[PDB]
Amino acid sequence: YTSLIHSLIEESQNQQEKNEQELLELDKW
Amino acid sequence: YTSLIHSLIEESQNQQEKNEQELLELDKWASL
Amino acid sequence: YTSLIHSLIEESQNQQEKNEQELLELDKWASLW
Amino acid sequence: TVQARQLLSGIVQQQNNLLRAIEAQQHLL
Amino acid sequence: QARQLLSGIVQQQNNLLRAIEAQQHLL
Amino acid sequence: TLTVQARQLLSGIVQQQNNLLRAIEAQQHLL
Repeated sequence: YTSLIHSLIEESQNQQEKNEQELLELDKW
Repeated sequence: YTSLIHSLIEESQNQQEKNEQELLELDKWASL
Repeated sequence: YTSLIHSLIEESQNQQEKNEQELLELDKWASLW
Repeated sequence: TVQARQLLSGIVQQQNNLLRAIEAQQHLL
Repeated sequence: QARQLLSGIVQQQNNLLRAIEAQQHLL
Repeated sequence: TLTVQARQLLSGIVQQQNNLLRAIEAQQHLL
C-alpha cells in the first residue's frame, strides 16, 4: 500500500497547488 | 481507535459521494 | 515527527473551528438577507 | 447561491472527519 | 471559476480520504 | 457583499486541505 500512498500524496500536493492557483486566479478578479 | 477510524472513513465515503452528487446538481441547473 | 503531527493537528483544529464559524455566520448572514 | 451552502457545509463537515480520522490514527501510531 | 475550484476541492477531499484509507491498510 | 464572506471560507477550506495533507505526509513518514 506504500507505493499507492506515495502516489496519492504527490497527486494531493499537485491538486493543492492547483486549487491555490485556481483560488489565486479567483483572487485576480 | 481502529473501529473509530473505520467508522469515520465510512462516514466520509458517504459524505464524499453526497458531496459529489451535490456538486453535480450545482453544475446541473447552473448550466441553465 | 510526533511534535510535527500534533502541531498540524492543532492548527487543523483551529482552522476547523474557524471554517465552521465562518460557515455559520455566512449562512445566517444570507437567509436573513 | 443556496446549493453552494449545502456543498460548503458537506466539505467542512467532511474535513472535520478527515481531521478526526487523523487524530485517531495518531493514537495507533 | 469558483465552480472549477469547488470541483478541485471535492477532488482533494477524495485524495485525502483515500490516503487515510490506504494508511489504515498498512496498520 | 455576501459573495465576499464566501471567498473567506474557500481560502479557509483550501488551507485546511493543505493542513490535513501535511499531517498525512508527516504521519506516513512515521508509518
